[PDB]
Amino acid sequence: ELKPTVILKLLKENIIQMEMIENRTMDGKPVSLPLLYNFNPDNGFAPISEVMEDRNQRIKEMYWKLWIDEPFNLDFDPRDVIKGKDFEITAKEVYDFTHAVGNNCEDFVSRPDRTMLAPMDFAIVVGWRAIIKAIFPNTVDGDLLKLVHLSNGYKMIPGAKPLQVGDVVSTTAVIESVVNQPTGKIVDVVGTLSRNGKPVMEVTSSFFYRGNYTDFENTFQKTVEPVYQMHIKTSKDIAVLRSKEWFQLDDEDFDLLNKTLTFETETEVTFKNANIFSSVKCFGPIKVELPTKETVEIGIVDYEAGASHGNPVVDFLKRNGSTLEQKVNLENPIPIAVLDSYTPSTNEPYARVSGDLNPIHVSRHFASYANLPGTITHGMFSSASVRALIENWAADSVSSRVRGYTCQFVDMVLPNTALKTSIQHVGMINGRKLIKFETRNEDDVVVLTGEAEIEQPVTTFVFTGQGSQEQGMGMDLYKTSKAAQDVWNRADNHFKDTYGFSILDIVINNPVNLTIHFGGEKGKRIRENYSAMIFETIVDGKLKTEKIFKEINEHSTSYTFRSEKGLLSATQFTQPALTLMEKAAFEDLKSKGLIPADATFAGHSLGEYAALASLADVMSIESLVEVVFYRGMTMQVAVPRDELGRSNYGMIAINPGRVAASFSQEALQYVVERVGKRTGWLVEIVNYNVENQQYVAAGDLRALDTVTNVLNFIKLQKRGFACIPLVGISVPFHSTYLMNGVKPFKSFLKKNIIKENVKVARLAGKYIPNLTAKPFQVTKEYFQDVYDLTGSEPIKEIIDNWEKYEQ
Amino acid sequence: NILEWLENPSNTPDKDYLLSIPISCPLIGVIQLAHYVVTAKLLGFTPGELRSYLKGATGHSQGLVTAVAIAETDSWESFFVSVRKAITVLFFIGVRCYEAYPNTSLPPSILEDSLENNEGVPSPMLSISNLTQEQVQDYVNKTNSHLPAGKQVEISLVNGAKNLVVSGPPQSLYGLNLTLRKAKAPSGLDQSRIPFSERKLKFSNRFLPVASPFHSHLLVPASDLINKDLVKNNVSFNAKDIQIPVYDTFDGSDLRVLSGSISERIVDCIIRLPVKWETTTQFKATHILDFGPGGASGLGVLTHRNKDGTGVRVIVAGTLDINPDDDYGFKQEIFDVTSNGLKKNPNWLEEYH
Amino acid sequence: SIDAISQVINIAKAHPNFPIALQWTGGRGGGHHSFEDAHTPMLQMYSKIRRHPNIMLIFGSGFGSADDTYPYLTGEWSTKFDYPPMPFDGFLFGSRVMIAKEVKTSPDAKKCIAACTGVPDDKWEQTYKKPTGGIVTVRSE
Amino acid sequence: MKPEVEQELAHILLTELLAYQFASPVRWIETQDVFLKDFNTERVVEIGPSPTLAGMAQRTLKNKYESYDAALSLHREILCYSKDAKEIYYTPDP
Ligand SMILES: Cc1cc2nc3c(=O)[nH]c(=O)nc-3n(C[C@H](O)[C@H](O)[C@H](O)COP(=O)(O)O)c2cc1C
Repeated sequence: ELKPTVILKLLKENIIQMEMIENRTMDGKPVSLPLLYNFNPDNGFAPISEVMEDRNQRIKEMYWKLWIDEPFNLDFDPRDVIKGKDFEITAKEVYDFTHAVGNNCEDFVSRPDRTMLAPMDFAIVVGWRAIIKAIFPNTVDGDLLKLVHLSNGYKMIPGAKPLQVGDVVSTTAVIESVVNQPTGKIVDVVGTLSRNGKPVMEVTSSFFYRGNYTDFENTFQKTVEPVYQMHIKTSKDIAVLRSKEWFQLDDEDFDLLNKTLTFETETEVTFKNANIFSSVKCFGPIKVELPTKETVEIGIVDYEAGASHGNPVVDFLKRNGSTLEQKVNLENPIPIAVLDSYTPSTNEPYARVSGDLNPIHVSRHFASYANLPGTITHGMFSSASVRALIENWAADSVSSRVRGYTCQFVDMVLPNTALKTSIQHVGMINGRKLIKFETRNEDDVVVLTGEAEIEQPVTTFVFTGQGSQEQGMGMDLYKTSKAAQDVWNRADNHFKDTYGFSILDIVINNPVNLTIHFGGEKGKRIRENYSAMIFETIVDGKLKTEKIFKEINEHSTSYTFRSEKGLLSATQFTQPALTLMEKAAFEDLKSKGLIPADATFAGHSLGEYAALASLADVMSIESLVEVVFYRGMTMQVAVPRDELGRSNYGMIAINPGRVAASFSQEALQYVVERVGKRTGWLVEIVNYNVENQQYVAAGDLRALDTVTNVLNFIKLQKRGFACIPLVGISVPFHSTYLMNGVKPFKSFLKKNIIKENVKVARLAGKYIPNLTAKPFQVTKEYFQDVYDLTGSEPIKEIIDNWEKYEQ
Repeated sequence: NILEWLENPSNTPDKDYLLSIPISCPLIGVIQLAHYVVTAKLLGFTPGELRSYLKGATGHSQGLVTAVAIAETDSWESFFVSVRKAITVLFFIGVRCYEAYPNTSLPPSILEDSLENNEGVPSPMLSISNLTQEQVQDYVNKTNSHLPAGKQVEISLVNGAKNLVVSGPPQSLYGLNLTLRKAKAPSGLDQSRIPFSERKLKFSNRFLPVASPFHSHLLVPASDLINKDLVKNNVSFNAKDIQIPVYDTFDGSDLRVLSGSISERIVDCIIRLPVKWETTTQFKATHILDFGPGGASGLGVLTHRNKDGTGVRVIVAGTLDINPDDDYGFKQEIFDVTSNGLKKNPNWLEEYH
Repeated sequence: SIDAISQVINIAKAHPNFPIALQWTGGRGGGHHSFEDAHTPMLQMYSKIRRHPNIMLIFGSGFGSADDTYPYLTGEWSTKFDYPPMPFDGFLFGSRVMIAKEVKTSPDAKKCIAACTGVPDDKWEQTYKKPTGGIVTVRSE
Repeated sequence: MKPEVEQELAHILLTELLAYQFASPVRWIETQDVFLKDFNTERVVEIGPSPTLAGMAQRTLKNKYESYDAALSLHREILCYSKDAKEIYYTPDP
């Protein structure tokens, strides 16, 4: 229909009023912006001038009527926090929004047996009122008709679920920074959407008031600096750091020497003019890296200054430290897709769903008055449309996979325009894919850019156990990767200093024999290390402290490790080497941002120990290789041996589906159980690997030899036929033979496993132990299962006294 | 604005929007009514006379509405009344069935996987040929055991002994397709030297050009809406008004003897119950006129293949063409005045008795 | 096989007036035999064959009496497969006459033949592996 | 329970599990079940010098989850660090 858009009259005898009317309001009542002009007949060349006093106030009053449903009041503090009204998400609203922005993800479409999610872009619908109320205050003065939306961003808070229909959301908004620039005034706003009292996501919106501003007393800025790292090498560095007045450590006697420090600071500044600051405040915590790679706060950065030309703290950290960057670029971008998209023919539906009733998108006269190329489409519509594209393609239409999305509006877009967006996988960040996109219009002009953070597909990391340890394992990564080098070098240094041998040497060269020489002071210290270690055991409920290396006494000048074809096969050297290979590989993966934060993990035999060090970081590298070497040596002395390091026991892999197509596991578990019972020796099943296809038995190498023969006789009626020998094993691992050690082993681990180095959040629901094939949980049911299978007294002390601990 | 689209092909919406059921249901009804009109007009007959020449009528899913509406016609004045009834029913079927289960984008990985294996674009209806109903039901059960209740699939169209169609969510049908291609031999496999009993069964599958799971549990919630709407729109079919047998698509029974509302039964058959085409077609007739869309790829050719060797002739009234095999007629055969207008298909039991 | 039947149809089409006797036999016949079922290829190709009036349809491979051929003469055989009746034009009997008085089979050979019991059609395929009904399958040169 | 008491209990549990693991059988069957069905997993990454557990998981999938994987449309990916570097690091060759 036809309605009055503009009226022109004489509001006075000398004042012309042009009342520009917007009809598409929230209430349906039209809103008028009165533009006032002076008519001066004396100046015949230009009799009409514009009345500037309060023009910005009139424009803001119009936009307040259009956008904010609260009483008009422009006198509130920008430094304060704006609180938004509670929002109830409904299926109708999600439907309307998704249809307006052209998002056809099934997660948002109502379906039976599935609650419907709301799209990430719905956060603007939720928090637009609070976000846009930030640019109104009279201290942040500007022409709203020249307001430009520079960029918008969404950021899911880690561990927060996506919005869903039925949620009640609360919005809070604060201005992060408002600074005057020569081309105008930038206002950066941060909104926080909270569900049930917990925050869900953060919205960052950057606005631009084009013009010339010099009211620097109203301006301020806040920047989260990149984290800076410093390796304190020499006493010179300590002295210089202690000279800086801002560098404050709580423990004045802390030893910075050979320590890695990280500084994470924030700078709050006010301005006196374009070039100079009127106040500078840099602050934050100082943290120190630990042997377990966990950083702990040791002090606070604290710099406060008045008039200044810069921040000295950031300059010092830039020049002396290095900046840690979370994002890690792939060596080559991986193209995902190039897609076609189109702008709607009317901007009204998006305005109505989003509440963004800016006239420039719908009203021709307002857009002409603003000198725009037309009724430009909302930038936020374009952002939502491109995010729908990215979600469909980059995230394979799995909505929850998209955790972050930021866009920059580099140019305006008119309705009925063909857009072409190109999507690329460029890097990783904290286990999430980094997607860049760039949208061009028909003229081939970039109109929109941004990035996205897509979570990886659900992942499980699985760590291999003892097996065929090959010469040179992990050495290519050792040559190329810096994290691998760190792991291997720390371990090799510890081994050289403590036991006079290099594990790297054993991996690289695999010597048949290795002699340790106890000459000199260092030799004597190494000999003492060898002498100390023991193999405690429980006999009939009594400790029996043996000594490993009975040949080594205070008159020994050397000791020789022996083998047949190479010591890399020996247990004490194979276990630490495999642990290091796996830890190094995982550290390299972590250093490239490839480890999902929710990745569950497990390890097969030895792998379990390595997996905990890699994902849980329960012990430092030096402790890890130390305990594995102690355990490996214990195994050598658990079984009687001979020269070249051999044993009477052994292990074989069994394929029950090879003796007969109808030989169930419970049948094999029956035969082996009886064979040992019907023969009085030790033999059992140690590894259930593949259903009815892979079982490993451990025991006497003679007894195992009968087991294969018997099954070979079973397979004759209704290597080996069904029993291949697992090379590299020389002890009955996972057998009741080793039950005595479990007591000393527990004491040795309870010693070495530091109480404070175990983070439940790193284990709960992620770690699946081999003892109980159930994800780790600190619950009575878990401890009950542990006690059930393998009775342990401390466990049931936890059980029987649970009420005491739970409270 | 169908008139605008017909006038200017350049400004006709794209194929996918046309194919959406709220469009294609009434449009296909209109196509069928228009073909019925041309036949009558050319034969210098009124709709009532042409219907009186028919021993009976029936339809394949959506076509049942057109069948009953045609059975309603009496003269050129009441023909528009019947047409309004039919297209009203179809329009509301399309609208409510699209509202109940609207189509949503499929992950592009699945699209790529389906294309790379000589398979079509997934849709809510899968056509499986050269397999018994028991085998297809076996595969359907296997697939459905792993799926929740709301995503289960089912057989919708029992077109023939070896011709079946499964309706359900495109994702579930894709999973079923994965199972099927894990159990299908390559077409270019030679088994002439292998014993027949041990031969690996060969078959084919493809996705139909449709955009809704007809005859499926998913559209069940729309039945009450459709029934409640038709009573308001003043659409109803009376058994007295129908004057030729119209066969129900579930049991092939005559709709005129139905005790309840014929419109309710028609909508139930379209959206919920499966089509047992062989059961519906058990009538005895010499000639069958196919007005439905598809031409040589329509329901007439399927019915001809089902009924081969029983002395039944199929004429596809919708298209003009020449059949080299000459086993079924085209539009011309309906109007030919020579003997060429009367062609009898072979009845083996009688010819080679 | 099916392709052979198509070739026969093409021959008959090239000479529409010349009579062609399509002697169809399954893999269950005596002597040299194939791997084909006796019924499925006919159920597939009967219509195509009857498109051509000059083809005469003979059925063989497994017949020895009027009782077991009459269903094929009347076409009632194909109804068990849920098909319309498909009558045939004639039958051939190879094995059935090998113990006829005028054949040159040796008397002990005739007794050996008669002593074979044979097997029903659903089990004829069990000659590729072991004797069944006194008959087995072996490979030629 | 309090975070400190929770950490104490977790430490006790972890020490007990590690202590008893080497003297009790390794239930890789239940673990493969857990992380292939109870969590599902589109990528299983084996950290080791050879594809042992990768082969184990591939066999388990082939023998216990063909129909379930097909029905639920999972594009599972079994990768071993030793042989599958490109897919682990997203470095496909040009
Ligand atoms: C002993 C014997 C010899 C045969 N020799 C030939 C032959 O030389 N050429 C040929 O085309 N078919 C030959 N056949 C196949 C027959 O012509 C006929 O197809 C077959 O015997 C019919 O199957 P039936 O034995 O079950 O009755 C022979 C069959 C038998 C039993």
